Parts: sequence; C-alpha cells; structure tokens
Amino acid sequence: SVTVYAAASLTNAINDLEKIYEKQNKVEVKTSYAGSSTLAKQIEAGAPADIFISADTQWMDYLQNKKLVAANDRINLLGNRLVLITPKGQSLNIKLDKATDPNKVFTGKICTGDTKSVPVGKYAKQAFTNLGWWNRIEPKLVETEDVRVALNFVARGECQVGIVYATDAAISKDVKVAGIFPENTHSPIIYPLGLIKKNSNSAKFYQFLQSNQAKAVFKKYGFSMLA
Repeated sequence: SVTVYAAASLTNAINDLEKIYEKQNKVEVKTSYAGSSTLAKQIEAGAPADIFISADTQWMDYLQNKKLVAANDRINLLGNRLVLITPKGQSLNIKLDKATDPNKVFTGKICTGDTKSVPVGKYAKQAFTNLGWWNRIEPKLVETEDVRVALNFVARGECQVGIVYATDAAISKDVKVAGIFPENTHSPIIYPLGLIKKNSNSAKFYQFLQSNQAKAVFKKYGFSMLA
C-alpha cells in the first residue's frame, strides 16, 4: 500500500486518481486530507506517509530542512489562483485592488485558513498586505485549519465572504466567485509533490501523479500543470 497525505484543496482530484490507480494496479492507496501545515507536522512526528502534496513551497521546505524529503525527490506539480467567494444567493463583485475599501465591501466576516499556518491563509495575508488592507481585514477574520472547512462555512451561509482557491469555488455549487486576486498580490500558488518513503510502490505512484492520465484529472478540476 501507498499512503498519500494531501492538502485539503486536492481532495477531489486525489480521490479520483486513487480510484483510477486502484483499478490499474494491485496496490491499496490510502489518503489523508488536511491543511498542509497539519500534514507536514504529522509526518515530522512519524506519521507513515509515503507521499506528501503541499499547497505551498514552505511546508515542503519545512520537511526538507528536517531531512524528511530530498531535494531530488520533490517536484512542483500544480498551480492555482486565489479567489473571494460568497454563498450562492448573496453574490458580490469586489475588485481586489488598493483603491477598494475593505470596510465598505466586507460588511460581515471573512472566512479563510489560519493566516499564519494554512497555505490558503498565508497567501491571503500576503495579498492583504500587498493591497494595504491587512489592518482593516484582520478584525473580520474567521480562521480554519484547512481551505475546505472555510469553503463549507461559506457554503452553509455562516460567513458572508470566504477566501479559497479557484478550484474550491469550482467544486461547490453552493458558493460563487466574488473576485479573483491578481497574481501580483501574492507568491505563486504552487503545489510541490514529495516522495517521503522511497519504495517501489511509492515511486510508481509518484510518477503516476505526473502522468498524462493524471494531468487530465487535475485540469478537469481547474488546477494548472506546472512546467
């Protein structure tokens, strides 16, 4: 068997690829989804993940610095974009630009990942700082431990606005995009793929995730394939 720990934004894509791989191989694929921070810390504490897919470079670097992944056993796999979402039926259009006043357009809470640790929240905080919004945004935050928890708060109408990835907005019929953050407001959203345990089965699944067959699944969900 192969155990794959993956950022919560990858839940649907990796579940699809797990099913495909299991049909094509006599191998059991075990999956665990959470915030990239939680997953990396668990691996550090000895969790038996063979493969880790982070929603940012930082949490893979975190493991590399602790010698848990080698520089030659990781590759930048996927890209994404950062978006504002609202519940269906409370649509907005907000320009993510310095000229916009967050106190005028955000009149409730803003739900996203913890801005210190969860990739989606770290990207969001970079963007708020770049836009000059941080000290007006921070008092409105409801912070979660992965991007899908935040997506569901907005889908249930429990928060007026959320910040999630473009792929998360696409998966939920219950939320709509209220604005796309320009790429120049934050570091590029990059998903590194890391081979943590080097064995025959794990190396095969690591290559499979880079295959022409996997590219079709990721693109279907709205991820970009990195060069």
